[PDB]
Amino acid sequence: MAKIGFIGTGIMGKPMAQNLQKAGHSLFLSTHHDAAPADLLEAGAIALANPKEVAQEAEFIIVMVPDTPQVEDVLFRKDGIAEGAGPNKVVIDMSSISPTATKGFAEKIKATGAQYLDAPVSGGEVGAKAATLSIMVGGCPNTFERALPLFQAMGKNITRVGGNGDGQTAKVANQIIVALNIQAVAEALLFAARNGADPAKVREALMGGFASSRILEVHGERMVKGTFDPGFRISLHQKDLNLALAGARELNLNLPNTANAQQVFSTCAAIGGSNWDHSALIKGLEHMANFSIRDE
Amino acid sequence: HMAKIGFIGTGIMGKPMAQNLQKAGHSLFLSTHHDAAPADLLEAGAIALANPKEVAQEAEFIIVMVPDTPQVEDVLFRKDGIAEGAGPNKVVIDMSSISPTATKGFAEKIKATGAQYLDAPVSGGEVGAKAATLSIMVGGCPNTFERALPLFQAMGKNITRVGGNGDGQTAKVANQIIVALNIQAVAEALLFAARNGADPAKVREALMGGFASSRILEVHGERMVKGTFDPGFRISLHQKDLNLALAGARELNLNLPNTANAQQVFSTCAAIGGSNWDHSALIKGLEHMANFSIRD
Amino acid sequence: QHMAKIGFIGTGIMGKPMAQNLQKAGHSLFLSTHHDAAPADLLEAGAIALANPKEVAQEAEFIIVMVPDTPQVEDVLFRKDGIAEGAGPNKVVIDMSSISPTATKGFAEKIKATGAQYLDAPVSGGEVGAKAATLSIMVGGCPNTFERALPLFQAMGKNITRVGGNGDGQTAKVANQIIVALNIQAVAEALLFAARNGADPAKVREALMGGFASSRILEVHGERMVKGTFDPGFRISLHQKDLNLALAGARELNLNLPNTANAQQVFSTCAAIGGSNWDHSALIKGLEHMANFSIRD
Amino acid sequence: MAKIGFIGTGIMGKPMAQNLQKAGHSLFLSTHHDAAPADLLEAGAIALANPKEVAQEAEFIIVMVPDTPQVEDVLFRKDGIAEGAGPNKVVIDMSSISPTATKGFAEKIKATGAQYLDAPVSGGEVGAKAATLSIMVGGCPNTFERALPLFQAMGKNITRVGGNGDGQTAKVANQIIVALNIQAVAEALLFAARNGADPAKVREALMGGFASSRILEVHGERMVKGTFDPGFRISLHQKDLNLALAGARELNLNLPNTANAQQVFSTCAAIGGSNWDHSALIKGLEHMANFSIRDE
Repeated sequence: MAKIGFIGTGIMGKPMAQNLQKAGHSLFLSTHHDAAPADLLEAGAIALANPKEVAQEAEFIIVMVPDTPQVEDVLFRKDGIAEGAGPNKVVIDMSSISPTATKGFAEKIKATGAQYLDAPVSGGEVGAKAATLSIMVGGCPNTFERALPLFQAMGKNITRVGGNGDGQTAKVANQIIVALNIQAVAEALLFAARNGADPAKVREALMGGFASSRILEVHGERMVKGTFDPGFRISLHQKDLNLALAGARELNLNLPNTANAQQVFSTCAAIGGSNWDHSALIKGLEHMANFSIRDE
Repeated sequence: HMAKIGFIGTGIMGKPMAQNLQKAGHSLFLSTHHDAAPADLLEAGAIALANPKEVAQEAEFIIVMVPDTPQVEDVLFRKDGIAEGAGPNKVVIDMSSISPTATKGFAEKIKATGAQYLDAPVSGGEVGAKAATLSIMVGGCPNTFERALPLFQAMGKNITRVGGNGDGQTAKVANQIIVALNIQAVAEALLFAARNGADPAKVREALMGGFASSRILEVHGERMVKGTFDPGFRISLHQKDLNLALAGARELNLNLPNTANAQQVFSTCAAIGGSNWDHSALIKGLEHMANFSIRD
Repeated sequence: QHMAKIGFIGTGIMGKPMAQNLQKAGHSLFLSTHHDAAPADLLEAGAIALANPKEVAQEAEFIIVMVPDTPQVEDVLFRKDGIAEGAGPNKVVIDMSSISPTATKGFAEKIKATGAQYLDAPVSGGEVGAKAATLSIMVGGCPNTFERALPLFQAMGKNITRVGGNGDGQTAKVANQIIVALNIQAVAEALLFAARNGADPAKVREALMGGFASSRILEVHGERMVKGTFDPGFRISLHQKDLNLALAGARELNLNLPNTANAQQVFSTCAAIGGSNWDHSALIKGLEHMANFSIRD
Repeated sequence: MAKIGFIGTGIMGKPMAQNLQKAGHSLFLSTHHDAAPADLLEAGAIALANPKEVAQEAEFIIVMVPDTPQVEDVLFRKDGIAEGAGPNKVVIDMSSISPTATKGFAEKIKATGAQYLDAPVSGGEVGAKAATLSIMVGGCPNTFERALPLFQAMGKNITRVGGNGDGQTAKVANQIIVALNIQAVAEALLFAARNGADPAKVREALMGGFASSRILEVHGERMVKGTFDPGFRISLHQKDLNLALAGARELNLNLPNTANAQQVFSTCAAIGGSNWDHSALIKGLEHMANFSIRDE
């Protein structure tokens, strides 16, 4: 049982802190920008002026913020995790940000004597509260062992991908497969329905062969049923595809399907679908075909 | 003497599919109009005739297995073809993977003779045809499907009726859109992972638990990591299958940007000497486009 | 100059004005009545009708074929009593249809076996250019055969160039069509970007015209895109057919042409929203549908 | 005639400032990062410690820096242009940066009482030295007319496209047409060469019709001749194409050819072409086709 700080107690963070206290850890919070939550402060938490103090007191310091700029700010701001990080302390970045930026952040955090782990989460609020998130970690094996039990308190599909920057690279690779697999099922079902066939029967038939995937089971069904209520919003997927495309431009990769998927997501947003589930990519292609795979 | 079945197309898959029907106790009838009857089929009891018509005149079911749309139109409606021998209670089953639109026209001409039609394209190659583990997607009349169901059970495993005539071919094309795009998705993500310094085997291992999980990630992903691209499903074949998809898209006004680009990447693979490579080798096209291999 | 005996197989939308300009220049026309009646105007102006393309070839020094598709070219060339049957030494067979460059090379070899010469002279400019003799003609063939037929090309067009080699005229036509479709798309994506950002597309076009972004497409199609003037000059269906030929060649010859591949998918959007018979400038309408935002009011 | 500050006296800024000095203007420089060029001081330019001081002195302050955050810095940094600017002063951003960032910078500078003009330039070191740059200006018509004699000293094709942000918007739109017209010629000449035609004769034939453009005339000849020495570097077009793609993601635009052009530029950089002239995009397509349009 260790002292744990958590910068970013929001939709996926507050829940994550909860399943950590639950495990028997003392959580420390920061009030430099936002106010300390109710179900955390009461269930055992200590409010602090800045993330530095939080880092100064806690052993493991976890960060969960929206994008790359927010990770850099909470880390190296005056009175930030860095100023309070020192030997035998471990910064765990659980946000999904630039892998290249991550490697530079890990290097600056090590200059204080502290260690760094990039542990982006693949799961969503269905894993955040239910403590069943997927976690991909980048860092040294010694440090990963220390934070290994902490991850178990918030998720189950935990993996060490490699050195610092490899956890963020793994999350981005997953996001490329997820977005492209959604587009693969979307294009195939639009073709099927344009040719007069029933997308649901094609899905059934295809789910038995090499077309089988978790995306065909879950998102394929949603595309046929028209259940596009948000679980993973298009905007969040636009942000993740932008990380992959910035990385590809920085490292000279020609990834044409990832590039196209981003433009299809833009059509979805142009028709009011920024807050639809990523499965709603079909409605962009449908708009692009002036034809729906659904009687609507 | 279970059923009298004819079979025009006894090649790399036709012959094993015909041998498997003979194992099930069926009476085979072959045409010698163009090619000589195989020795293993003749020794096992097949009866050779001159034209597909005599085959259709003798047999209750007539299976066709030829490489593309023009050869299906030929065996059906040439002089002394299947149509000129077809009639009431005879079932013409096209097992070729051809144009779903041309299929609809073929079916109506076969129904005009009093005969029934089933478009039942297969997925599984020579390995699945020999082992009778083929995926059969069927378009046609429900009674006609139930009549032919014990015959499909002797040549395949995952057998499903998708809908009316043409819907079987339509499901086959849709299957090939997903497989190709799923391969490109695994390839693009694994190229991005290796280019960012991560081990592509550990990224694949990590992604296989969550939403990015697929049969393509499991099988074709290993091929991309270990470098085993010896032909199983030639890129040349997938190019033909993707052309069927893109022709249908041009005819029915579909904007399918990822299918369109997959064909281009395949052309890069052929340009570098890979027409006969397994489709998993699509990665090598992207690797050539990035001047970077995820191996060696 | 030399007034030649010229046969013309294909008196349709493009052939008839083309055949009318050859007669204006002083040439003697020979038509075939094997499939169609000889146009009353072509006959009134001095044309002679013969029963089939063989008789036309036997009588004329040059034989032109202006037909829509590749099968029709093959038909009039090698059918019974076709052009090849009437062809021989000192006779020139000129295909001015736009068809496959790979099929063209084959037709020229079978035509030259007779001892006749073959030229592939696909044209660009449409009915109005054929009627105005302003068509651009890209020719593949022997330099001596090209100079022998140059006065005729000059009676039907203006920008006449020998690309050099049978098939190279059709190949140039396809390359011309790749550039026209992609230059339309480039102007369209740029003007959409400009208008979406609040800028006036007309002022952006004006600024861009005096620079490296300058093109005949930015000047003509760019104006159409800003004004909403998309009545067909050149239908999108026609350009889809042309891009299909380029994409067939890319697949056969192992070329990765992503922008040509994409422009065909965007043409499919325009058709899906009822635009098969719009001018190709209306590609912007497809991108506008994709952005759910029009660059016009 | 006027007092002019110039932040950014480099490959293009120095010849631009030299040309303004040539017109009888008083130049003011900043030494806060780099030493004020000797050639400028030797002609009457006054070196000051920071851009705040420069703005206090001059009536016009021109900024010529590489990207958006550099403009952001020289403007709103401590001792930057803003906290030295005020009524009757004109701030002119001659850099090629984000139109979105530009609109936000314009409103902050106008709050100082000063006026703002976004005046991006087209041309290289050659056009900057020869005063033949194309200038696209976004701002108030009076403010534009005031800077107009200054613009005429540095360039030839000057046009006011609209209010603030529109000059940068017109520059980004110009870079979309340039990169896409380069890809149009490269794709067409590759197709022609692969079919056996001489790219040179094709260009000659296409220059008299509707396919004719300044890119076919200049870059077309470079692609045919193999003259790919730096005029405009691909790295720089890559930066400009990213401004278009960021704006498309921000305003929900599906621009598939602009998106693909960036991918082709990354292939060019993977084969060592970041510093080639953007005409060398053909080398990427040639790699992707394993075939050159020139005699190797």
